[PDB]
Amino acid sequence: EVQLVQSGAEVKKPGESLKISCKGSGYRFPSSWIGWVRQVPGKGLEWMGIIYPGDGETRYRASFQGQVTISADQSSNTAYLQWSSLKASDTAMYYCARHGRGVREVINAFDIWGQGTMVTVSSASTKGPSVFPLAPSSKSTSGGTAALGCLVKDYFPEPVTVSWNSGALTSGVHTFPAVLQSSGLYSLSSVVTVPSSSLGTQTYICNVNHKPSNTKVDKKVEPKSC
Amino acid sequence: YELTQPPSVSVAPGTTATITCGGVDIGSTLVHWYQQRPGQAPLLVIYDDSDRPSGIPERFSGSNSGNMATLTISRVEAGDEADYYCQVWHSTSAVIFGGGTKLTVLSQPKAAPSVTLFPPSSEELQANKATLVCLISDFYPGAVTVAWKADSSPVKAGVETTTPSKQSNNKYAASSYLSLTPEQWKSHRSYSCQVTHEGSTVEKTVAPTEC
Amino acid sequence: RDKKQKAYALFYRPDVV
Repeated sequence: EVQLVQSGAEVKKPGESLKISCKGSGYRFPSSWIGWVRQVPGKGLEWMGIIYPGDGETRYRASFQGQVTISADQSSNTAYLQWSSLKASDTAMYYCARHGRGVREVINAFDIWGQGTMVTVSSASTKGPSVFPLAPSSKSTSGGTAALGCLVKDYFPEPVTVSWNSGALTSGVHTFPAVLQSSGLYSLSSVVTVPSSSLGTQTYICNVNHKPSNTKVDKKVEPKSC
Repeated sequence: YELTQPPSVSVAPGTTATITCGGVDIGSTLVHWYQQRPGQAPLLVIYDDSDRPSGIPERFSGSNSGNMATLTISRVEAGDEADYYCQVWHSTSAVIFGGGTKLTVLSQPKAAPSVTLFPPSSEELQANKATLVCLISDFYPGAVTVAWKADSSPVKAGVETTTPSKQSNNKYAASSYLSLTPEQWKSHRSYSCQVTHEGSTVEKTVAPTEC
Repeated sequence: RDKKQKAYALFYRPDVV
């Protein structure tokens, strides 16, 4: 069976070096190109370079010249992608893929792909979240429904858990996935849609728990005095 | 050299899905198409314009001509919904992928998004950071484009947008955060979140109300 | 003119080890 097997996930810090590998199996390794493709989580595929191991011929996208090095070793059927000085912007998934050598007897496209190697480059250390109340406003109310929530900002690492009223309130509750800010810290929000008439009677509290940092916060969300 | 794909395309089951890839004289070279599902490596579905790998079903086909290539899925099935990328070999040192297209096979009627924009709270202002929170709920298909405006001027710095996620009622939700300095929040006049979905847009604005 | 071979020419390599 034709197959490309890549190396395990990598968690590095900025300024460090890295070398991930892709091993071919089930075919004659020297007689096919192997290309490397970058994909930032949630974004499109970006091609970086390609190498023919038979004679070692290597091509790079002009942007990446001097940023990475692609290599290959025939005795071990392995292609390699290496960074000398990693930077935060290098955080992404990386795929290796086999490409034909320009002949009709083979598929002249990325017909085989490795499972990918995730590379996470962050100088972030464990930090607890900050919980801010997203209070429901008079403009928010529409058809008797108001939206209110909590902002869990600047925490690391994942995950954080959020509940409302110690788990009593489930309906209308949606907790969004986390976003990675430029600071390397994570942020997310939890939202609840509730009858606007209940803002006077019912009290709403979000319970945020970040276990990695041993952080427990209970924040009350209430209407503003305007 | 760029390849232009539509961010999202939606079609009904059993009908024909078409995804278009635009490039300068792209008809002169060969175009390949890859299918990618969440959490999985791409899969070559069409190569050399119209060829099918052995395992691919006959429903997939391709075309290429002039300044336009096309991927066509006949009698589209629910299982076919995924991200799709076109790809070519333009120059010797440049292999170019398209921006990608999210294909949805309609399982429910289309729903326009509802938007809620939260300004910074007094607490966050005090901590010398500020975050405008744009929350998007109840839309299908699960694809939206967020654009932040400072007094009608597009701004892209300090923007972090979530990947759409589904809800209990099987509609999609998402969030977009615009991080600003209190200096900017007070010195500027108003900020706005503009959500685009299936060609329509919903805009909501906030200001530093003196209250 | 042969479009396929014209395309392959950009990335042709011989069967070498």
